[PDB]
Order: sequence, then structure tokens, then C-alpha cells
Amino acid sequence: RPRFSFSIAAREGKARTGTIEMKRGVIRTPAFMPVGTAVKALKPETVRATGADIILGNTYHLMLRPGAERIAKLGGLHSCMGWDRPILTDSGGYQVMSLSSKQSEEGVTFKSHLDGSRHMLSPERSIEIQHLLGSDIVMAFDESTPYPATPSRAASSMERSMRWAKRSRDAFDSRKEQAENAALFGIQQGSVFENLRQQSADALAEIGFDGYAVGGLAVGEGQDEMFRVLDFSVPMLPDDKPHYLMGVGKPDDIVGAVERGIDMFDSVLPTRSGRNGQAFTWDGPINIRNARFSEDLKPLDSECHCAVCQKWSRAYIHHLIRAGEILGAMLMTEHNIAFYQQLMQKIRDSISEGRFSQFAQDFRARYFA
Amino acid sequence: RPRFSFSIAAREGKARTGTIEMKRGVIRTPAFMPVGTAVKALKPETVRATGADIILGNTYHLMLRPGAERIAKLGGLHSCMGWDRPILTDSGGYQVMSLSSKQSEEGVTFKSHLDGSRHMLSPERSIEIQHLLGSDIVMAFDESTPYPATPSRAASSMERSMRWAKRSRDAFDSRKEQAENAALFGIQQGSVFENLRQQSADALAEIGFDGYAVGGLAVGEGQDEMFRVLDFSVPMLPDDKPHYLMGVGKPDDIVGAVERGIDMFDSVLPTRSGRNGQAFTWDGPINIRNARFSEDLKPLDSECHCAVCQKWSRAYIHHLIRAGEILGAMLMTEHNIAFYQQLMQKIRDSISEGRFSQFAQDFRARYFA
Ligand SMILES: [Cl-]
Ligand SMILES: [Cl-]
Ligand SMILES: [Zn+2]
Ligand SMILES: [Zn+2]
Ligand SMILES: [Zn+2]
Ligand SMILES: [Zn+2]
Repeated sequence: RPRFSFSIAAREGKARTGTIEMKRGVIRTPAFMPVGTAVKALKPETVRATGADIILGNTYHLMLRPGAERIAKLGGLHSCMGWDRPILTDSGGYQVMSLSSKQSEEGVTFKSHLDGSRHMLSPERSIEIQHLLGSDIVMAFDESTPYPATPSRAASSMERSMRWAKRSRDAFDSRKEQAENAALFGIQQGSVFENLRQQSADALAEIGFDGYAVGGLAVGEGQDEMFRVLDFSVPMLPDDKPHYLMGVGKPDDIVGAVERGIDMFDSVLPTRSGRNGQAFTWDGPINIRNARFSEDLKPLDSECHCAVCQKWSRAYIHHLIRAGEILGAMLMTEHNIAFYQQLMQKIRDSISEGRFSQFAQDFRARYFA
Repeated sequence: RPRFSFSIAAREGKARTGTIEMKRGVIRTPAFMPVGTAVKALKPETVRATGADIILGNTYHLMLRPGAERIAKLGGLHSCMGWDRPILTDSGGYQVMSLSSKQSEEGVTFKSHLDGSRHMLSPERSIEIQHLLGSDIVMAFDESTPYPATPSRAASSMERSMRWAKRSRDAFDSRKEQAENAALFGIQQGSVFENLRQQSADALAEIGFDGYAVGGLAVGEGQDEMFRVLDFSVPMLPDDKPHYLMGVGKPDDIVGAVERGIDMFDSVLPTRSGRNGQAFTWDGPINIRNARFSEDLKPLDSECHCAVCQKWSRAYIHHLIRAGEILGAMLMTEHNIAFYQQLMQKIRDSISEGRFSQFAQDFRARYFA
């Protein structure tokens, strides 16, 4: 396979389906990428069985423990965790802002939320860390914008983000092994402001990336506003490269983003929700802890094809979750991730067959009944 | 298969190897029975893959939640948890003593360590609960003796235990479905006193059971004393029925019990140890959390055949355990249980080949090097 080749097989309105080929394998788009770090209750083989083509690794988590350099010594992340397919790594930027406890044009210095140890993160160091991890898709390091943001603050952060995007680009290109085997995604900023989004997009396309993420959404703006920003934002990005909506999200959010031209997704919802007792179903999410499931012999969802729905009842999982049993988290998570892959499969199939619009309508009618 | 048939294929000194046939399957003895309730981090298929022929279910845990009657309504325990092979259930007696917060000749009343709810447990009710669970091997309800115990207190508890053994026997026989499809084990008491152990054994054999457990050990007496009590105690039990040492134990303990004629074992060590970072190896247990394993690329054990040792390094598991990741507990537990099954297999093989004594010596030399 090549380093990176995105091919679009079918379109419907703004929606696209197709594939990304990478040395470690093929990714079907639109794609959901389970978070491979951050609950972590599945073996890689199990993650693959749900249908995942690629997983996401959190750079921030890994640079703290066991450490980027240690992971390289051990043979890199794929080898360490036993996942041999592509891995996309975030830049570490977001988590440094939210999970960590000083910013500059150079980058960011911070203390670990764990032992209070000090670290720097710059475009160059983030890119180097992702290299040491062995990541297949590398995210440019950027500066996040809080919602809500003033036009001035959004402009400045977006502008710094474009400068850092160029630094990320160059750092990645100067490392031969990384440039030849990995891909680099740029990230569009601009908050909710159309003009900033346009300048960001023009700047990113000028630099040139393998893929373009839409950053700054899913940060408390609401679905209406998110969709409104996607409406004008995605068409600004190059049409022939993948579009990646970071941190999204709920099933209905995913369906709408695809309708607006997004090809790639990640979210902690399926794994996080798993531990808290929330199972996704075609009839909407349920909380298995609810007393109404104590003697319910049906699977989590009536149509789901996952191994959990073939073998165990709501009644049993209700018990496992309420009793704090680890198996409970294992099964809720396997089912949730499987449900998400089945969602993406129905999206890809429906686009391929030119009936995605009808699928989106039928999906919502039932899901929100 | 029959209700219950214990057959001895080979002997070496006091050690025996052979099989128990039951309707739900065959059990190879000497046998280790993983605890299927109580960390609970494995799917049944995974437990079976480690080589387990039978698992143990904790009656006390299950009567509290989700409740014996609810389990029956749901289709019984095998169906609920997805394990279709034999299940042995304890009587609930021990846990009521230790985990719960009033005793009589009738039984015991107690309040749940959870919501402080009230419950009674008698020989009859314990037997009924195990029936409602659907258990294949049912333990008689008895009264535990604390270590250390006076001869008088040991005598009285043992005597009550024999009266309760007869009540357990009758309760079990009066339920047609249970008597025809399940087996009943009696439990020898007497503390460390030879004469009491003899009266207990005579009393149990007079009543008549499918198997005989040696109770009252592994309760703080030490290995020397335990072995000393097994020395005179096991030969008192009928030779043609299985001998079950409850709550044992460490690998070296198991090897010595078998040399003294025990056929069956259960212990929380492999599962409990798993969560705390202790892995069993042929060179002794290790604590994977230790800093010395942070960059150790070898499997948990160099010879182990389990899926964990085929796929993951100490270095990675060290990270999972230290980071509180659920996968860490899953892998340590799968390996520990697998190691225990490999131990029993080498015991059965060595007895079959008349070289168990040599195996016991070689095992200890290396394990305690
Ligand atoms: Cl990790
Ligand atoms: Cl359970
Ligand atoms: Zn981790
Ligand atoms: Zn499912
Ligand atoms: Zn339970
Ligand atoms: Zn192993």
C-alpha cells in the first residue's frame, strides 16, 4: 500500500464514502476511530472485531506515562499495545489545556496533573513525540479556542495555529522516516466566524496537508451551532482530502456531520458511556442500571450483531454494572463500540447506494421516537 | 453422562488423578476451580480457554444481588452468566460469618454488608438457594470454626456441623430435580484435632455424600499446620470419592495438598492477585508494578502458554496496572488463571506417569530458588 491515498467511491450531496490506504491498512470512510488509550477495557483483537479500521492514541496520556522515549525503546505504540493497523495520534494540545495545570509563541510549558512534573510541548516536540510513538496519522499542534470566544481572541489563536501548522509541517518533513511512512493532518480553527474559518482554510491549503480536521467544535456550542459552522466550514477545505471532525460525538451528531461532508470521527462517548451504564441502541440510548432492566432477558439492542448481544441479557449486564464488576464495563464497551461501527457501516452503505438521506431520516425517527 | 461418577485413573502414594463425570461435563482431577463471581474480569469463553472444567459461584454474593429467586426466573446461573459447564456453589456460610454483620441451632440470621437488609440462612434455605441457582455441585451448610479454637468449641461446632450436614442431605434429597441432576458434598470439621476429625469423617460417611471437603483450613494456621492436619485427615475420608480442600490456595500449597490426597481446589488468589499486580511464574510470583519491569520486553512467564504471554510484554502490563487501566486486570487475571490450569495439568500428567514426586521437588526448587 502507499503512504497515503484517499479515494472517494460514491457521493450523495455533501456526503462521501470511500477509503484511505496506508501502509498498515485500509480505512473505510466515513470512519469512527475508537480511542485506544484514555475506560480501556478491550483487547485490540476485540476492537478490530467490532469493525474498527483505525484507533486513536492520546499523546498527552502517553508522554506522561510510560513516556514517548520509552515507547520508542520498547518498539513503538503498535508493538506495545498489540494493534498493527493504523493509529492516529492527537497532538496533546487539547489535554494540556484541560487536564494539565504557561503559553508562548514557542509553545506551552505545563505541570503533569499526576506528579506535578514539568514538560514543554511545542509544534516540533509534539511532532517528535508522535514520531517516537510510531503514529500513522499525525495531527499538527495548535492552540485551542474556548467557547465562547471573541472575534479578536479567535483571530489571534487561529493565526498562531496557522503559524504552528507551518512549523508542524516542516518538523514532520525534516524527519525522513516520518515523512515517508506517516501522514499529517492540518486543523482548521476560527471558532464560529466564517471569515476566520476561510483564512484558516486558505492558510492550511497553502501549506498543504494529507487531511484537514475541523477543530474547535463539540466544545459546548450545541448541535445547531455546530451544524451551522460545519455548513460553511467544510466546503472551504479541499474536497479531495479527508475531513476529520475532532471529538464528535453522539450518533445523531455523526449522521449530521457526514451530511455536511465529514469523513472521520472520534469520541470518548462509547467507552466512557460504557462504564456509566449507558448503552446505545437504534431506539435511543438506555441506562442499563435502571431498575426496569433487572429481569429483562433481551440483548442490549434487538438488531445489534455484536458478540455481547448474541450472548448476554440486559438483566445480566444490569447486574454486572450495578455490582461494580469489571466484566460489566467490558461488555458495555464492546457493545457500544460495535454499535458505532454498525452505524458507520450503514452510513457507508447508504451513501454507496444513494439512499443516505432516507437513512438519516429513518435513523432519527426511530432513534428519537 | 451420569449425574455424578468419580473415577480414579492413576495413583502415586496418596496422590490421585482421574475424572468426575456430570451431566454438564467432565472435570479433570486434581482440579482448580476459578471463582466465577467475587475481580470479575473474564468472559466465560476466556475462562474455559485457560482450561477450567468447572467454576465456583459464591452463594452469599448471589443471594444478595441479584437474588436467588431472580436468578431462577432468569433461567438459572449457567444461563445468566453464559457458562454451560459444571458449577460448584458454596453454601454461603463462610461469607455470612466474615462479610456480614445471630446464630442458632436453626441457622443464622444476618444483615447485608450492603444495604443492611435482613436474611436467614439455614441448611434448608442454603440448599434451596443453590437449587434456585442451578448449581451442579452443592455444598452442605455448616458452622465455621475460627482459628485458633479450643477443643470444646471445635467439638461443638463440628457436632452442629454434622447435624446440619444431615439436614442438608435430607433437604437436597427431598427435591427431585436437584437430587437427580446435582451432587452434594459433605464438609469435614474438627479444627486441628485428630479425634474430632475422625468423628466428623465417620459422621459424614454415615450420612453419605458424593464428595468430601476438608473444611477449616487456610484460615491462618500456616502451611506446616495445614499439611499436618491433612496428613491424618484425608485418609479418614472415603477413598473412592473426591476430596476438596476449600480456599486453597498458593501453588506450593496445592502441590502439597495433592501429595496428601486432595482432588479439588478453589482460591481467590489468582483473580485477586491479578488486580494487585501479582503474576505467578514458574520462578515464583512477581509484582509487575515493580520499576524493574518498566522496560522488560519478556512475557509474564517464559514458558506459559496463555494468550497473554504470547502477545504482551511485562513492560506493557506494568504500564496498564500502574495506570489503573482495566485491560491490565483483564490480562493479569487471564494469565494467573491460565498458570493455575497449567499447574494442575502438570500435576495430572506427572501422577499419570508416576513421576509426581519428582515433579513436586523440581517445582519447589525452581519456584523458590
Ligand atoms: Cl495506553
Ligand atoms: Cl456474579
Ligand atoms: Zn495507558
Ligand atoms: Zn450489541
Ligand atoms: Zn455478581
Ligand atoms: Zn501467561
